[PDB]
Amino acid sequence: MAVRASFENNCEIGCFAKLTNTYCLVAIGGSENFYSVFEGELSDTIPVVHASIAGCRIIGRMCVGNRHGLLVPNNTTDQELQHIRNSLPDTVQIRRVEERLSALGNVTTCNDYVALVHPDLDRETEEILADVLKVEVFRQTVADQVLVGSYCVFSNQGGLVHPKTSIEDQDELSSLLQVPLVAGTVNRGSEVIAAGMVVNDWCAFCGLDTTSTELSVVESVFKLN
Amino acid sequence: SHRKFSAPRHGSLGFLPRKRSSRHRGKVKSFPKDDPSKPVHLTAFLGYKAGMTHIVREVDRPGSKVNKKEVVEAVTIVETPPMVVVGIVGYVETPRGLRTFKTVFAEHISDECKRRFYKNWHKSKKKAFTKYCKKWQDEDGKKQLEKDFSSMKKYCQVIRVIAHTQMRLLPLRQKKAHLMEIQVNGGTVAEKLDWARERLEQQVPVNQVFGQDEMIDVIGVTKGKGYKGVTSRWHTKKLPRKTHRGLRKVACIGAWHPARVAFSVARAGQKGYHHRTEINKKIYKIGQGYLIKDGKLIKNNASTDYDLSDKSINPLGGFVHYGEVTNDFVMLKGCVVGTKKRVLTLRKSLLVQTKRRALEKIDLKFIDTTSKFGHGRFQTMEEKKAFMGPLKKDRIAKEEGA
Amino acid sequence: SGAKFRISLGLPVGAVINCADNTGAKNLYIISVKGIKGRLNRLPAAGVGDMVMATVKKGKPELRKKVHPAVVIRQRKSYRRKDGVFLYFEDNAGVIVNNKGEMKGSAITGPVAKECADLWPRIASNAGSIA
RNA sequence: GUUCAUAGCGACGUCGCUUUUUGAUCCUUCGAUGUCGGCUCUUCCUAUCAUUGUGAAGCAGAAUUCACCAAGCGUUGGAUUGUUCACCCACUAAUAGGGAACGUGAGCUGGGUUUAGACCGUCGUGAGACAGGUUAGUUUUACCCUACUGAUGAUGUGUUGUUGCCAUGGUAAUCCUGCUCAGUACGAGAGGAACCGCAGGUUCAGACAUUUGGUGUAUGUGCUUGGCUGAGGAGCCAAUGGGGC
RNA sequence: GAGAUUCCCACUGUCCCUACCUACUAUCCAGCGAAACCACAGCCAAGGGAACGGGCUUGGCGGAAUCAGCGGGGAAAGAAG
Ligand SMILES: [Mg+2]
Ligand SMILES: [Mg+2]
Ligand SMILES: [Mg+2]
Ligand SMILES: [Mg+2]
Ligand SMILES: [Mg+2]
Ligand SMILES: [Mg+2]
Ligand SMILES: [Mg+2]
Ligand SMILES: [Mg+2]
Ligand SMILES: [Mg+2]
Ligand SMILES: [Mg+2]
Ligand SMILES: [Mg+2]
Ligand SMILES: [Mg+2]
Ligand SMILES: [Mg+2]
Ligand SMILES: [Mg+2]
Ligand SMILES: [Mg+2]
Ligand SMILES: [Mg+2]
Ligand SMILES: [Mg+2]
Ligand SMILES: [Mg+2]
Ligand SMILES: [Mg+2]
Ligand SMILES: [Mg+2]
Ligand SMILES: [Mg+2]
Ligand SMILES: [Mg+2]
Ligand SMILES: [Mg+2]
Ligand SMILES: [Mg+2]
Ligand SMILES: [Mg+2]
Ligand SMILES: [Mg+2]
Ligand SMILES: [Mg+2]
Repeated sequence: MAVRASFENNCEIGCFAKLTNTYCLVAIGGSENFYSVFEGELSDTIPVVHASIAGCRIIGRMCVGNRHGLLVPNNTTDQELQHIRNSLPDTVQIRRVEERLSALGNVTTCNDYVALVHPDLDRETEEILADVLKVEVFRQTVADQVLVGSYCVFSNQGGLVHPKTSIEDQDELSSLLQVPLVAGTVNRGSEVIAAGMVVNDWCAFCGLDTTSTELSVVESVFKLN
Repeated sequence: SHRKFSAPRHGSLGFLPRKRSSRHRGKVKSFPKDDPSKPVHLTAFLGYKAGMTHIVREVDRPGSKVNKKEVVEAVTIVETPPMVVVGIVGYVETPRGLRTFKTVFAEHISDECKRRFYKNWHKSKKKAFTKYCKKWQDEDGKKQLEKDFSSMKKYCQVIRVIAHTQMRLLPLRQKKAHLMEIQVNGGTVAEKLDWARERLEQQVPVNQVFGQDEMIDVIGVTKGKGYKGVTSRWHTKKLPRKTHRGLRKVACIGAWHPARVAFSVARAGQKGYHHRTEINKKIYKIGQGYLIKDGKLIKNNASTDYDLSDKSINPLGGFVHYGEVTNDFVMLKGCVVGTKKRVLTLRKSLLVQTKRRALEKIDLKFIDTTSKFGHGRFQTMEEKKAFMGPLKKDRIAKEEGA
Repeated sequence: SGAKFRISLGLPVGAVINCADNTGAKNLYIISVKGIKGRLNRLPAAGVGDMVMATVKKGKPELRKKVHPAVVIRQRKSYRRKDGVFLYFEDNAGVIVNNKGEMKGSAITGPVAKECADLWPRIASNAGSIA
């Protein structure tokens, strides 16, 4: 169910967490009020790891994962790689890709079965996705927007998308992922959906400024409570 | 009329006699306040500025951006061979201040220590303390010495020990040792006299005075810069290019009245070679020095718990303008006043260290030992020879070496 | 939390930097830096991650003769990053944001400094890469 | 001032202070005290803009206003103008007001005024005039005394050295942001704090060169132009030949 | 057009914000060797006074001989404004 949250008075909770059905990465600079909401509302089984990447807290935008695997970007230290490894369940395998577009959460989004990807991914990293996230990579992005990862959040039950998506791109998208995509917003008018929200299959965290009306659509599209 | 725009003053008036220091050593001027509840301990030490390098360590500062992260921090190496105690001074409190009550010197004063008493050691007859040391043997002199100790016990309030460094263990040209009064704190006057009297003629290593990851004060004389103008001495604004008689000057050195030049106006003169006291310098490491049990041990100087490389604190090709460091050393964090091989005074902190910057455990991961005589790129000799392989001079040597 | 450490600024008032977003602006002319108290004769200068007041000198005509808040995302001046890394970029670049910190545009061309990305999450989302 | 003289204001009157305005006077200076502004730099005042501690309100909170102790610290970057003033842009805790021969020209500058050249308008028959406009117009000397900045020394302790004490003088730190407290107290709501704690920054100060950058005639090592030593090799000259590191 | 003015590109140490290097000085020495100026001289606060004192009154105080600088004063010098 949509819990609102904030990391250090910032509503962009998509920047500071990564939820997958199996693990939950959460950023390091925070302080209980945020970590709790995760640990609390999370389904006990799914561990919650305090992580960073390259030292930074925006780990949700620097990291792409599903239940099978996490890809961390080239700037990831090995003190970090190790600590993500020594905290996740050893189903999930971690590969530190080496892609020019380090922002792996901005530039690719994946559920447990598909990934939209940004036109300019290296073929190398297309393979390291579909070999680690056991997924079907599909270089497709909406009209214009190439940062799929950030403008379109999707689970295995539904998905949101930038409010300014066409009914036709919606259409096609909802093919590839074979999930019902609704155009929407979060944090009271924000297009950058992914920046604002983190979704599982059983939980959703949105920012403290998400209007009730939005909170609803989230619940609905994600087929939650 | 008032100056049109406000601007803060250039330089501090708290260091006004901007003159060459009357001393080269750097005197303490304030010892830590003595409390008898503490155990008896020494409060200061003498070291020599060997050089600088940088280290890699992990930070344990919660709530910080660099929490659990690696940082690179510059450090200063201060070579600290053990001090030798040769005397005891007693002071008595008077309504005119502390005054020296009685001084007792040990027998067998070291030869390098005795050099301090002579302006021309080469022509001297080396007669200093020769008649004094005779009173440590006869009963008449020994009775007088015991009265001097008893008088110190019943009349003196603070006692100090005279300690000197050991020039023969340093790569310097100077053979004249540095004498220093180091205050003994932490006990009754009787206890600190008994403690000091046992240490006569003995060696006090630096690890008995200071400890790991504690913050001390460094006292010394800065690098001399000679006669300097106002732009370099007081960092005043340079005048425009169109100025006739010179632009590295202060344009107005005072109003018409008070009809004099004030002491607060920036003026040219000596820069550098000033006595300074910097507080809150953390001890990152106290090096262990060279040993010989079966072979020479150097690993205990630069190897960490994560490096495990048999290397000493000395850079590749040696410390520039200093020499080789073979004794105990203190790795202080940051910069320290003075040139290379400048004698420095290390003093216990006068403050109570309670902030989280203090009382923080320091655990080194890496110590840089690249050559500082250029853009060095190799930590050790063996790493360099492994990288480059055999060279032409190695071939012609091995040709002669069969 | 954690605040930004001090870095070398290298972009005084009057610097023209590139505009890295798709707002149609081509460059940003820095007229002042947010949070600068000042000093007599000292130019207010900005590094990466600093909010500045900027006007666009060339670009779309509806953005030109106005004052825009902007955030520096890349700089040509080297700066130390607390682990001995001295990093500099090929060009000085910034994006146009509002006072709340979110961008007027929607995409960023080129990398974004890690110092800027951590401090502005709305900028970090649109960043193609973080350097 | 919804009532209510005095929270905050104060008509009609009336008592003062100040010398950062302009007058009035003509005491000093006409065998000359260099005449505006800006720049630079120091110090002082308080009639306090901010910051510390407080009292009051028509002080719910937030914000604001009045007053007290208070000058420790700070009071900025620019467009136009010679400007002082002025006005606007922007940042800021605040962008307070003043003095020091309207501080400061053997400190600078010389944009202005205020010589001699010249143009215009008005005035004059004219020469010429104009707190009218415009353009071009030499900014001299310190080596003296003191002051100040540094540097040797000097008196006395027999000589000389080491280690010290402290009279006295100076003095230095400053302000802000974010997190948490906390969407909390308070409030119908809108909004919306604070103490402790943590992480950082600004201005200032004192250093320092491990790292990054600058310098570079180590005239170190390559490259290179013209010339010269018969050529090669090795070099040199071109007021540091030029250039890379 | 070595005429007066405004803007733009380029360019740069004009500036932020200063640093380093080179030559010649200055500096020290051997030799040589002026001039300007000069009532006497030369530490301040306040007072009064030709109303801004080096001298006078009252106080603060005052320690040989000097070197390199410096530009606050000598209402410094230069010229019967
Ligand atoms: Mg003022
Ligand atoms: Mg000139
Ligand atoms: Mg070096
Ligand atoms: Mg200025
Ligand atoms: Mg009434
Ligand atoms: Mg008269
Ligand atoms: Mg005159
Ligand atoms: Mg005069
Ligand atoms: Mg008052
Ligand atoms: Mg004047
Ligand atoms: Mg003058
Ligand atoms: Mg003049
Ligand atoms: Mg003129
Ligand atoms: Mg004329
Ligand atoms: Mg006529
Ligand atoms: Mg002319
Ligand atoms: Mg001379
Ligand atoms: Mg005192
Ligand atoms: Mg002061
Ligand atoms: Mg040639
Ligand atoms: Mg040849
Ligand atoms: Mg020739
Ligand atoms: Mg010639
Ligand atoms: Mg170079
Ligand atoms: Mg007087
Ligand atoms: Mg006359
Ligand atoms: Mg005449």
